[PDB]
Amino acid sequence: NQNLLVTKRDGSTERINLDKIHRVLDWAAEGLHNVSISQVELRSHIQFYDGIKTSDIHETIIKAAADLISRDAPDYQYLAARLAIFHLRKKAYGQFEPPALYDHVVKMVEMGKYDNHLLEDYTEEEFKQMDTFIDHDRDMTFSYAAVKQLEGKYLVQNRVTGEIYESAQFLYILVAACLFSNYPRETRLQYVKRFYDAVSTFKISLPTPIMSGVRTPTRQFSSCVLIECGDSLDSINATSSAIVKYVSQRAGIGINAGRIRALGSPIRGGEAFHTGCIPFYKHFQTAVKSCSQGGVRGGAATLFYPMWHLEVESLLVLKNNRGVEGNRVRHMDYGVQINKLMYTRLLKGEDITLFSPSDVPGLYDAFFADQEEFERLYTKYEKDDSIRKQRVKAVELFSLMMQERASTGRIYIQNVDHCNTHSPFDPAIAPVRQSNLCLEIALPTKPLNDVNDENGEIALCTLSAFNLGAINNLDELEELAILAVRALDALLDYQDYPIPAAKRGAMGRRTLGIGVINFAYYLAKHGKRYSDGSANNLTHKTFEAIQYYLLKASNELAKEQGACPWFNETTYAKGILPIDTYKKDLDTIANEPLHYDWEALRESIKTHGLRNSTLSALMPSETSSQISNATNGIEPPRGYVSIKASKDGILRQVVPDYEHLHDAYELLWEMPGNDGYLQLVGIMQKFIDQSISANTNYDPSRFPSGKVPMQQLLKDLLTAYKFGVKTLYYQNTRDGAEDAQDDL
Amino acid sequence: FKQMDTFIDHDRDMTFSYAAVKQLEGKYLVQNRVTGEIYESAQFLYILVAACLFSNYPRETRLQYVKRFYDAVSTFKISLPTPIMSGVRTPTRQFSSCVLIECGDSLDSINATSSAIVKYVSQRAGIGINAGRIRALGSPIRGGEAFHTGCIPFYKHFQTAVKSCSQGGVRGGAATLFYPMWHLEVESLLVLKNNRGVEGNRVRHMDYGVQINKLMYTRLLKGEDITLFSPSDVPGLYDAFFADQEEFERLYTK
Amino acid sequence: AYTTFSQTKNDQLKEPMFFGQPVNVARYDQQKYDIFEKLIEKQLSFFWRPEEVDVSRDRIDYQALPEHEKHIFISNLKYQTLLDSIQGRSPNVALLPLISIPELETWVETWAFSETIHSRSYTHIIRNIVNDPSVVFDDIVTNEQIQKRAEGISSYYDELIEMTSYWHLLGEGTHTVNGKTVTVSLRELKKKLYLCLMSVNALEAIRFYVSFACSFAFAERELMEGNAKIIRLIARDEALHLTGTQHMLNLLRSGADDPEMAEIAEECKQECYDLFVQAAQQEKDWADYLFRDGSMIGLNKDILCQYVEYITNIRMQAVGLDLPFQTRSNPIPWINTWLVSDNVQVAPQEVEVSSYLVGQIDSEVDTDDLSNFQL
Amino acid sequence: AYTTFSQTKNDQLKEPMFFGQPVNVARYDQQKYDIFEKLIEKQLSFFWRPEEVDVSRDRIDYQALPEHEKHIFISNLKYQTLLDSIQGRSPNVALLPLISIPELETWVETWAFSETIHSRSYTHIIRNIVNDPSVVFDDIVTNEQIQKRAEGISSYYDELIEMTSYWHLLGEGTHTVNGKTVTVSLRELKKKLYLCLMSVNALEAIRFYVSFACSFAFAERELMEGNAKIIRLIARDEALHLTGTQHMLNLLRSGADDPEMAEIAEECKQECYDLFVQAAQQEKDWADYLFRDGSMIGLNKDILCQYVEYITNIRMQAVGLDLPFQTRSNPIPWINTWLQIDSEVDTDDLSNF
Ligand SMILES: Nc1ncnc2c1ncn2[C@@H]1O[C@H](COP(=O)(O)OP(=O)(O)OP(=O)(O)O)[C@@H](O)[C@H]1O
Ligand SMILES: Nc1ncnc2c1ncn2[C@@H]1O[C@H](COP(=O)(O)OP(=O)(O)OP(=O)(O)O)[C@@H](O)[C@H]1O
Ligand SMILES: Nc1ncnc2c1ncn2[C@H]1C[C@H](O)[C@@H](COP(=O)(O)OP(=O)(O)OP(=O)(O)O)O1
Ligand SMILES: Nc1ncnc2c1ncn2[C@H]1C[C@H](O)[C@@H](COP(=O)(O)OP(=O)(O)OP(=O)(O)O)O1
Ligand SMILES: *N[C@@]1(O)C[C@H](n2ccc(N)nc2=O)O[C@@H]1COP(=O)(O)OP(=O)(O)O
Ligand SMILES: [Mg+2]
Ligand SMILES: [Mg+2]
Repeated sequence: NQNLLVTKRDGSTERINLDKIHRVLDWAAEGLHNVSISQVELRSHIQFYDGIKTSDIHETIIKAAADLISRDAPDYQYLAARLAIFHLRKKAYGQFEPPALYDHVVKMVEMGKYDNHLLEDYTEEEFKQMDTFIDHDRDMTFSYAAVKQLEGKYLVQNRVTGEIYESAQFLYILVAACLFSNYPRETRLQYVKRFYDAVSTFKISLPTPIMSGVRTPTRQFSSCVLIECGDSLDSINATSSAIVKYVSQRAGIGINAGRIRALGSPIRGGEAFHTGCIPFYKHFQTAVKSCSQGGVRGGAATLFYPMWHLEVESLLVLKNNRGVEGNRVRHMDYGVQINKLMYTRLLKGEDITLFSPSDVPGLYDAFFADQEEFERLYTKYEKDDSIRKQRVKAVELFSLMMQERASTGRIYIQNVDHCNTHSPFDPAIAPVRQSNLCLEIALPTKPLNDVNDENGEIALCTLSAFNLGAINNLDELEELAILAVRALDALLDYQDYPIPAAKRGAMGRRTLGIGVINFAYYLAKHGKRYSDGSANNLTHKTFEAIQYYLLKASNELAKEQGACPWFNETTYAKGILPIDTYKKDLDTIANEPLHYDWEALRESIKTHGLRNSTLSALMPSETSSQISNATNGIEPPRGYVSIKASKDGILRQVVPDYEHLHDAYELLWEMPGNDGYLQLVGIMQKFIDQSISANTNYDPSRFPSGKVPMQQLLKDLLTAYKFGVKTLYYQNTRDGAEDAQDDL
Repeated sequence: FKQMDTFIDHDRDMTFSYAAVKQLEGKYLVQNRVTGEIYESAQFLYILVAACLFSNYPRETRLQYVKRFYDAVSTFKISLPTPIMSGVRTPTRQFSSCVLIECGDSLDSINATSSAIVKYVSQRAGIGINAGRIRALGSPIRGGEAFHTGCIPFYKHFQTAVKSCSQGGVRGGAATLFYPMWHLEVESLLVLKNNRGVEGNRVRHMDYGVQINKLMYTRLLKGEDITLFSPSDVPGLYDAFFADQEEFERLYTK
Repeated sequence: AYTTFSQTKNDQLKEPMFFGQPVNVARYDQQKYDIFEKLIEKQLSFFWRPEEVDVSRDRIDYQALPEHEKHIFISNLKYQTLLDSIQGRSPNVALLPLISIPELETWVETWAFSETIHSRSYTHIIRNIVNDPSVVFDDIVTNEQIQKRAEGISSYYDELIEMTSYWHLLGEGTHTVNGKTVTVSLRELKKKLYLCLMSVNALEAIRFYVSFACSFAFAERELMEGNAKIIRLIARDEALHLTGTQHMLNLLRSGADDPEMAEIAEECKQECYDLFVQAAQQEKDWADYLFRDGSMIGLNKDILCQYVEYITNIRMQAVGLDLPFQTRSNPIPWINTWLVSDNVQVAPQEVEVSSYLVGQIDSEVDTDDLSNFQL
Repeated sequence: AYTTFSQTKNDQLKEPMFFGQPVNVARYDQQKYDIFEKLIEKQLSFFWRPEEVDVSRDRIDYQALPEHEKHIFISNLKYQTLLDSIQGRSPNVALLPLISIPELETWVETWAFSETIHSRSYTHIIRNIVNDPSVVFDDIVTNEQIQKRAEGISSYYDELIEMTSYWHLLGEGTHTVNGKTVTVSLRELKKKLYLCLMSVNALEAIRFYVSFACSFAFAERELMEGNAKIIRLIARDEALHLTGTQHMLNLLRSGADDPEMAEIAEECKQECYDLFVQAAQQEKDWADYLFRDGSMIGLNKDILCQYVEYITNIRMQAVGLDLPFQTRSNPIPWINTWLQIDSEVDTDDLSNF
């Protein structure tokens, strides 16, 4: 007691009463095992002083519960979650029981928190029926990290006053009702109910823009934006304007800036001389960092350039912490584009020639379109003595690139030849010249000469994911995919486009990216691991099912609602399927036959088409997987109790089903090396329309000298190329920093 | 042209000074920028500037105007900037200088201002930006939908726009940014140029102009307190700060 | 007399760590103790700079803090700045003219350079979060509590330097300086050296970690995460520094370098102890000074004092000393997420990654093995 | 008495470079001389490790060299190893207890650390090009042709350290130790510090560049390419250190930092010049010793001596000394491809307007 006095929420002052705190803790402790209320009370009561706010008491007990999440008592992950739920409800309605759905919607629309159309497209009776669909008890199924992400990132809230307005079930039901708003009134509510049941039960995972903006009056939910910059001042200005406009609206940016001419290149025949790409890269970085991503998180972007660029040695070191402000741009990521020719030059120990893209006519276009023309042009231009060029050793360039990728962990690779031969799009008509921020999206783009120019094309991709840890059979992917596709397709007709070029791209291609989450949990549940190669056939079958059902859903949607407007520009229009253009080396590591009738699907696609140009893309799901308490994407978890750090919290996440599956998990730093993971990634890429956010992980204590060998890095890069891996994401390193402070 | 030839007096070439002749060779007379050889004399430059300026004139009085302007310029009575002397009579039409650009409290306005800055620095033109209307850090966006991160990130964007065409990152880009003294972020904006701060909170390659009026001066004289507001939170105060002083005083007091 | 280069060809695998022949040739192909070689390699791989962490949100989060929390953060930063300014210069003056093996000499110089980087990072954080850092840096040498929490290290350093100069200038024995009797004993010099090393261990292993916990508590509340990343990078090197000092002390206690040092340390099972108890009490006083205007969620006076006792016990067990506090558990287990980076998965597109090594690649490439590779 | 932490809150913007109050807190937001801050930033922006350079072909190239070229290479490596083994520790011991501004202290610490990195790189090269690195490291000390330079270089450091210790122990004046009179003078210690700084400038300005030329001449022959890659970074850091010590000497000579050091510099106009010409002669004799039983394709005694004279002329002009050799262009141009307001306000403004 200590005669302590608390400050109530209404401003009044009351006496301390530990029984109320114990009652709240017992409410949060229902149905949990190996959880002691006494420990939470012990760690919370010591922090109570005179005049402590009750809100701070709630935060204290939540933090004390969250600090107890461990392998011995994982159930605390729920107790720290329900408590955090208890606080959100009180912060949203002043009580535990949420109001009726219709009254909440009307009140939110009055103050402008929700889009007005919700009150126009739905009547009161339909709102009551959707309220009948709602089950708020599902809020007790969240994990602590899930609730923290909901509170800090997704729930509609005032970013200035910190006031929250809604719970998670209202979020889910309103996303479902807002995506299917335009559907026929006969089947609209059945689709709303099915989508709500899919998302609330963690069968389909939605990305941050959708989870945080679909009910909101700001209508932009494309997670990935791809902008191509041309070698022009107008193009640079348009790219900067598009970056500023789209980062502010919940979107990451992938800028292809490999067309900008090198330093010293003549301008207008010699009137001016180029000052280099570094100042324009700084302009892009400041454009990205000027705004936030819809008031949710800081903006991020990735720059792409070919390896044979004349300034590649300067661009490679742009990220490391060993420069000055005049030669470093450390707050943007970079992607190096490489084809077969550079790898062959590395293998044969010959030299790589770097040209300015402006000085080699046709080389840049042939870099991505077709490689015979690129080889011919490259060989021709290497022997031309009138073209400005610089020769470097291929081993030296690759060593510099791998050194920077190891030291910064954020120098990504894109195999441009693989991104075009094994692509849904036709390289001659619509080549792929870049990727997104996280190197999983591969869509055609066209440079813009003005922010309102109609000849340009900005690629937009809206994402979703299948929870592989929630499907008991692959056939369950039949229905879910439909929902997913339908929802995403409806989103395309619901969104607003600040840049007309982005609207052109989105309406012409209608590209969607549907990935997977909980893949490590799926493998552990099936008793397989990444390293030994036992998962090759299972991965083959799973991703064959995923791609087949996504294609079937898009084909049905096209035959019901019309085909994609630019479907003729895709290889699907000519009967070419992903099971046709995959790399043949994949046959040496996977023997699993196809189980679904792809010939009937091919004939159906030829007859009617696909509503969407692309359907599959493996995103990292860094934030969206935390909502369902899932392993992010296809990445093994770092620990049984891992730590997810962000501006919205440091959170302890337990792997799903830790009690009965801890022995079946394979943690990232328990992997012999990268061969098995890269083989799995290649098997996935056989079926996925777009790339995969594939990580390479190295622990230097696994090598005799204590240092990762450059030979191993180059061998892993070549192995990834050999199996058809389009792109490489983060390189993670085990620094070995350990100052453990456990009990004595 | 023969009339201009008999109007020309080449003896005036002997009125220049050594620094004058060096500057004339460096930036005034047309020349090859590779071989480094010049093609014209000063008198030809002056007479051709006069002829090109008065080209679209009635032919009754065009020749006398050209003669009078040539006499005025060659005698060093009327001086005109270096871009005029380097561009007029030449095929170019970019007679740069300084440009005044106002930036509104909108993302579209910020993008337009940055694009204009990029388009004008590439012509080696000085920039005067009025970014004082950007709302202060912490101001609500769309009624609390987003948290404003302040003017400093946009000032950094403007600075990179100014230095986009600068050799070595930061070399010939010049800009001056203006904001009112009563801005809520004025304390954090006044120190934008000293080295006591980190790169994240410093914009050192752009000059700044503080805008003051009578009320600030009289509050300084009386030793009172100056109140700082976000320009977006005070309806009409920013407009009255320039237009009507009595209205500004009334709004400030209210 | 001390000499930078000694013209006697000694064998450096048989020389003591201290008080031997001064090092002449810096070799790294062979070490008497490989632990210092590993420490140097890890410190070099741990290279970083404060400029690599975006700290824009740190200003906004700091200006929104109540006065009491700002006082706590700025006081911890000021103390850390002053102490690492001391630690930058002190090993090079106190220890360098005494070290007789190249590995220890290189480790001391690398450790001093790391402390200069740490002081620069503390100054960087202060410059970022404060609109006028002159008012903060000037209240460092005159702060009463900061002085009370800092003299018990510079004093030992000064005593060590004083009699090291006496030993190098006069030699062992009794001498007359200005008519006063000055006795230079190598036993006393060894005793002062052990005491100074035990003081540096206490500093880097307890006081800096208390300050680290104070700085990390703010990040635990979703506030000032970039400063937290900087402090975590600092603590990564602090672990290496404390490990190096611990090994330096343990090699002087087992007698593996000098049989006399073992008995000299045995004559210090109360002094060394008393010093650690005094450091713990000084930290208790610092904790009382921090939470005077108020406390913070997750960290107050009682919690920080409990952590002081726990970490004192933990770091005294590691140098062969008795435990002066009740053997308990860690009162703030979340600190373990800031010092162990094995299971930490940060969102790289939102926050910086602190698990990068610089130049940890073997760099050997054999084109013959790569030539036999089918793409 | 030297104190690591001086309790007096002095104003570090007006303190002298040396012999003032010992530094207590490090300041990065303000510097009396910004040049040292720029040098620290450049050194941190040039951080490199020897393990980032592939030196696999260096062993094969060294094994195929003739005996006399192998001798030249190994002698150059030994000289560089000894020089940087000295320069690792020497600035941290001789200069640290004398500096009274934080920026100079931080620069000295960073410079010593970079020299340790250089020593590690030399060890890396020696271990990667020679079967056993002992026959080189234990030969460094006993080599007659290197120990004379070792003594001549370490003597200035040792005398400076000894005088600094007497100054910190006894203070200025005449004292009696063991029946002998010791005169501790601040003028004498200032002279010793100036002479030591000039010796350091000569070491990092002249002695290292000759060895750089020998190492780079192999590179121009497409031999020992990894060694050349390492030596390039070492030369960059050397240039940085030379700029730092040149600025130190110039600011001590100008008299704008200490009105007494100007006289000491004026009276060193003969001793400093003698030290520099002695260093130049020592490098010429080292070049003589290098090419005795043969010579190299692109380097010999003559052209290397011309390079020594050129480099010492250029580096002696920079510190205000009379040129000791005839003016001559660089004989080896290829090496150029390898290298104050009072804040007070009254109430009289009320009656202004
Ligand atoms: N008198 C009290 N003594 C101790 N703890 C209390 C007391 N009242 C509330 N609490 C605790 O404060 C936390 C937060 O309570 P809550 O969010 O309901 O705010 P409040 O001050 O109780 O205002 P109200 O309930 O009227 O809206 C609860 O966990 C609750 O147990
Ligand atoms: N039935 C419930 N189940 C779970 N949590 C609840 C329930 N009722 C309230 N809570 C949560 O417990 C906290 C406090 O609840 P409540 O306001 O009813 O009691 P109190 O504030 O602690 O004491 P008082 O009745 O004096 O206000 C709030 O965060 C609230 O959302
Ligand atoms: N003044 C400048 N300084 C440095 N770079 C410039 C300058 N002007 C333009 N650039 C850059 C912008 C583009 O990336 C690139 C091409 O110039 P651009 O914008 O296309 O004008 P332009 O069309 O008149 O010249 P060009 O015909 O050679 O393309 O050079
Ligand atoms: N996402 C963002 N992050 C940070 N600042 C932003 C963001 N979006 C806009 N801003 C800045 C730019 C302007 O200075 C200011 C207002 O922006 P504005 O583009 O006009 O949006 P808006 O009209 O939709 O909302 P409001 O009516 O509040 O301005 O806020
Ligand atoms: N299109 C993208 O690849 C980039 C973008 N993005 C992700 C994370 C952060 N911090 N900023 C961004 O702009 O979203 C997708 C990447 O997909 P996910 O990361 O898996 O989505 P989510 O976890 O944020 O929900
Ligand atoms: Mg053009
Ligand atoms: Mg607006």
